[PDB]
Amino acid sequence: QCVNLITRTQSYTNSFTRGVYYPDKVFRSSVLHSTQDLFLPFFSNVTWFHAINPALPFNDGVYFASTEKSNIIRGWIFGTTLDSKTQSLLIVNNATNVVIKVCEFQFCNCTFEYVSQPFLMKNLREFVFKNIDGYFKIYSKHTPINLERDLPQGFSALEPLVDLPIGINITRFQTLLAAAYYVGYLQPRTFLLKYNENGTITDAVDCALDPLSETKC
Amino acid sequence: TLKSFTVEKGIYQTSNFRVQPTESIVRFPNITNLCPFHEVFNATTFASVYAWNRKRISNCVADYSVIYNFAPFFAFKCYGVSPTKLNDLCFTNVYADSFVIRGNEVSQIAPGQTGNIADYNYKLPDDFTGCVIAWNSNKLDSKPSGNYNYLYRLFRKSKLKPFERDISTEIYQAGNRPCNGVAGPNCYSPLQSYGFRPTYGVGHQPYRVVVLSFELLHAPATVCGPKKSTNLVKNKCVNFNFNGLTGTGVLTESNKKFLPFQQFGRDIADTTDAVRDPQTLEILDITPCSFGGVSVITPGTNTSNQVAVLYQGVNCTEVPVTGSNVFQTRAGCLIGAEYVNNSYECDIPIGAGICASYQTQSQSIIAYT
Amino acid sequence: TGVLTESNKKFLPFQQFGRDIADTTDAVRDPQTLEILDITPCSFGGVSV
Amino acid sequence: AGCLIGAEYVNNSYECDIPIGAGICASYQTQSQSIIAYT
Amino acid sequence: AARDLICAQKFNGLTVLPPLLTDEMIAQYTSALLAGTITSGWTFGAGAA
Amino acid sequence: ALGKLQDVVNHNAQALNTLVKQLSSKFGAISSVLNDILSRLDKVEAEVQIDRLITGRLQSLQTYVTQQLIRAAEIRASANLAATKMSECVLGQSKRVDF
Amino acid sequence: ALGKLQDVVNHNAQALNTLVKQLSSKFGAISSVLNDILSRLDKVEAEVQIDRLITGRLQSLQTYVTQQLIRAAEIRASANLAATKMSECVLGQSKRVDF
Amino acid sequence: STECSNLLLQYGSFCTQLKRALTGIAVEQDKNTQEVFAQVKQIYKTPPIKYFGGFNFSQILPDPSKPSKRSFIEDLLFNKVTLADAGFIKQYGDCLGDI
Amino acid sequence: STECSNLLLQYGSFCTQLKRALTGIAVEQDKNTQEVFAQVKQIYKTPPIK
Ligand SMILES: *[C@@H]1O[C@H](CO)[C@@H](O[C@@H]2O[C@H](CO)[C@@H](O)[C@H](O)[C@H]2NC(C)=O)[C@H](O)[C@H]1NC(C)=O
Ligand SMILES: *[C@@H]1O[C@H](CO)[C@@H](O)[C@H](O)[C@H]1NC(C)=O
Ligand SMILES: *[C@@H]1O[C@H](CO)[C@@H](O)[C@H](O)[C@H]1NC(C)=O
Ligand SMILES: *[C@@H]1O[C@H](CO)[C@@H](O)[C@H](O)[C@H]1NC(C)=O
Ligand SMILES: *[C@@H]1O[C@H](CO)[C@@H](O)[C@H](O)[C@H]1NC(C)=O
Ligand SMILES: *[C@@H]1O[C@H](CO)[C@@H](O)[C@H](O)[C@H]1NC(C)=O
Ligand SMILES: *[C@@H]1O[C@H](CO)[C@@H](O)[C@H](O)[C@H]1NC(C)=O
Repeated sequence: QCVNLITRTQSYTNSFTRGVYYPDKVFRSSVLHSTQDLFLPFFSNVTWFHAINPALPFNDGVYFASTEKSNIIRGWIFGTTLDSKTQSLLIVNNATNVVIKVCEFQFCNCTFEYVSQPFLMKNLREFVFKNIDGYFKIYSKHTPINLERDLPQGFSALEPLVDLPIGINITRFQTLLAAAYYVGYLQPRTFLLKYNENGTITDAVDCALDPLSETKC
Repeated sequence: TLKSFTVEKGIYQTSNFRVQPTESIVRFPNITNLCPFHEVFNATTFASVYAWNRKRISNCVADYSVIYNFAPFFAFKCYGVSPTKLNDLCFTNVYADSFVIRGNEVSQIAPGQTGNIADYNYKLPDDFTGCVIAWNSNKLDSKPSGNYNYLYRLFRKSKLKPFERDISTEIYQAGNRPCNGVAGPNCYSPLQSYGFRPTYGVGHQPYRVVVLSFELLHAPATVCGPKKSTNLVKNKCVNFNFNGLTGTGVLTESNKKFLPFQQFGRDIADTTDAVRDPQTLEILDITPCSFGGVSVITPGTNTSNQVAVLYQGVNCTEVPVTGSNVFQTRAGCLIGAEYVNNSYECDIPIGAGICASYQTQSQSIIAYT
Repeated sequence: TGVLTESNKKFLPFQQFGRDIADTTDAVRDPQTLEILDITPCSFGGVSV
Repeated sequence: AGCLIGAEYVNNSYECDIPIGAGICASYQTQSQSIIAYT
Repeated sequence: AARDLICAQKFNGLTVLPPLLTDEMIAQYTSALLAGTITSGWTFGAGAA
Repeated sequence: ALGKLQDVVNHNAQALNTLVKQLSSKFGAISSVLNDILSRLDKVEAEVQIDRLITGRLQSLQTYVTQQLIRAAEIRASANLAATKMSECVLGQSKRVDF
Repeated sequence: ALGKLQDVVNHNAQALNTLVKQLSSKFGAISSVLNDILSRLDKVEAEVQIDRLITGRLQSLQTYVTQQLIRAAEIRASANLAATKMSECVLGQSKRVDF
Repeated sequence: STECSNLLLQYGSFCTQLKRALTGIAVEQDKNTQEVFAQVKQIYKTPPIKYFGGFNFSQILPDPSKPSKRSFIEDLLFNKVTLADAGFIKQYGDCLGDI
Repeated sequence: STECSNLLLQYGSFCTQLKRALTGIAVEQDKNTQEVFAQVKQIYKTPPIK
């Protein structure tokens, strides 16, 4: 079991208009569409964690980001209390499958199991975890990052991979394991999304950032 | 249209014309399994309301007309749908939740409802689309000494979100004195047993409840009923039925770049523009069948009964069928009036510099600039 | 929702409420102590950019 | 017309560019690029 | 004590915008027109006074 | 003598007074107060009354805006006539009879 | 310089775009798609939702026709002014000041 | 939808009077254009000599080279106003293109 | 009221076009006053001898 957690070094950085996902599974082209959902606000304060780990809150959805080329980051742990008492997700990647389990694993009754296709393979890995109405949605996107430090300037819409009908309570989360990652929290926001002629979200406007964007909305 | 028996000289806007569909096309996913509704409604014991089961039903053909033979219930209480139409339309995933409550608490199993069961045991969403089934079980879930195997929750620090479960039995703290695992004067057990005896009234008798929850259409469809499919035709005005999406129009191959998680496409006025076929993964446009407006150009009824017809906005190559004269206009196209090279003053205005009149040529309706 | 202010309105002893032209409550009486309170809406306005 | 935040008043008089209210207009000027309000 | 209907108008979403030209500016326009037609005639309307 | 400008004031005053007074109507619902409807009924039974109040208040607002548009057209015609009289009677001498 | 005719074009475009975009509204019904309502429900409930959609679309189309009537009256007044200016400025010589 | 039409038939003659209002507006627009521009009884034309005492008039007289006999200023005013095609030449035929 | 706002969102764009109509009227009033009174280009003043 041991401890071997190597403290936790915190820092703060800027989101830089990042963390936008497709709100539904409907094709739309050459149209501006207004959506009210749980979005990461533009130019928000996201927290950078380093490890060369106490419990982090799950505040109405989590934006996760990692710029790790060395490929040490491998998984996530969700739930409320990490024991054999309360229900808790156990997303572990074995480089071939994603095992998802609800009861316990002792962190060295049961209702749900799942298995999947590999998520992963100078790259940026973005994730959105959301818990609404007994569901659990994961959005993801890979990006060929350049200019290594901090989050890039631009847009990259997050396509969904998996929607998981878990149906339990989430308040806290941990991460499996040099290792550095960005954590931001989603807020209920109204966005104005721009679709190009190919159906790809290219630009967005956050209606509650400044008076100019409220005028645009 | 004028509601009169005499018609004066001029042009009048009559009813529109449509092209009728030829055949009907049904497209359903290639699924042959049968949904196990029998093992949900026929079990020896059901769970309590604080520990309700949740069975996932997917990748099968569902027949909802066999539910009536399986359990003796009066009605089939649906929100958002109807019990008759469940065999035609179809979903992505079905969820079955079975539990046992009292007779007074059946009205609490409803969207937008509060109470004891709705706040502490089982909460339904406000946008619930699904069917609740409840039937009396005083002969199976009751004992003359009192059935004590069914429990329910009275105390909780907060309310419950829709579709959540509470299993843990911790001692409730009603005051400032801590409990620490001791049920004292201010501490009580959160779970209390139902009292089910056959001598009780019908409002206190046990009731078995099965709730079916439907996910309408966001995923590829896996639970679709026994409706057979038909071969796919294109470039023709037909009725279509794609996984319960009905309509009338013309289907053709498309250059739309659908992302692999997208199964629909919408327009500005919230209508379906493109669709993916559920059997072969191809994208089809949906274009409404050819139409337009029909105008009638006439002199007075006291003058003549001759008539010309203008199909406005319609090329006469698209016109199916009415005189022997066909003229092309920028305002539509004209049938029944011939074109002359002379120019007169405008008698009956058609448009784009084109007017029409009725004169001797013996007498006929002519069109001119 | 509003701001409660101590009032000088001469409520009769049989009267418990005071209402406006647009069918809204302007004054209320406290149920515990015999006091009349004006209810005004909170500060609002329009924003032009 | 109310409270104006973000534009600084000048003791000059030009033609109206953006109307605001009771004799007050606003404009965008060079003499650093800035937004001003005037009569 | 005498309730104003303008307050009930304002509290229910109905506001009144002020005009762009004040009464002093309208009076200055009127004075300029009247001084021009007194001291020049119709010549100030067709060009220079 | 100045009856027209007083009528211009009075029409807008009585239009705003009627728009305020239209909030007292129930429009077939159980109450004209929205908080009483939300406090008395649950969500499903109160959404019908809230929709009835919404339709009634929306129709009253449509009526006010249409009447304001018609009166604005009339005032625009009168202002065009006043501008023509400023250009012709004041800035020149008019041979038009009774203009 | 040509902002008046551009506004004439833009208003006629914007009213039609508003009329098309208004068809996506639910007006209190379960859906804005008519075939979805007919597929989901039986006859009486679908008739209720159809009646809600019919009333909403009828009100929207009546609003469009009323605004078109007021704009047509304004355009007719402008056309009468243009015809008067064609008769007096072009076909003759005007003594009216600022005409 | 046949059911929607059958429930729409019970609302009376709203459609007929809306159609009548739109037809009246459409006829009134052509009446406005006719009463503005068609004020001359005969189509006059300029002699091929182009001397008018030193005045030019080259920019307002039509150019015979173009298929539409518009002047230079008329071509400028037509190019500047971004007027939509408004679906004149077979808008359904344009909508049939797989684009 | 939040519930009334959520139910009012289902009625489309009535409240926006009412605002557009009233904004057009409010601009037209200022245009009327400027067209009537602001006809002169310079502010003439009378000499002191009356
Ligand atoms: C009348 O106006 C036309 C167009 O402005 C003049 O034609 C131009 O003349 C200049 C030299 O005088 C040429 O360089 C141009 O090519 C001519 N055409 C155009 C389209 O500009 C014409 O000369 C004028 N008439 C007189 C008598 O000067
Ligand atoms: C985020 O919050 C911390 C808290 O002190 C602050 O120091 C930091 O500057 C913030 N980041 C910003 C504003 O980008
Ligand atoms: C479930 O999560 C909510 C978060 O809002 C919390 O208030 C509640 O106490 C949690 N319940 C349990 C049993 O963990
Ligand atoms: C859309 O896709 C085509 C072909 O893939 C490409 O040529 C075009 O540039 C794309 N448009 C964008 C990215 O806006
Ligand atoms: C069902 O039919 C479609 C169309 O022929 C075919 O592509 C698909 O493979 C079939 N599915 C199975 C399981 O045979
Ligand atoms: C359930 O199944 C058993 C055998 O599988 C059968 O005898 C019985 O009639 C069924 N129904 C009920 C209500 O028990
Ligand atoms: C009408 O149809 C013909 C033949 O298909 C086509 O060539 C033409 O472009 C169409 N339109 C017009 C305005 O003639």
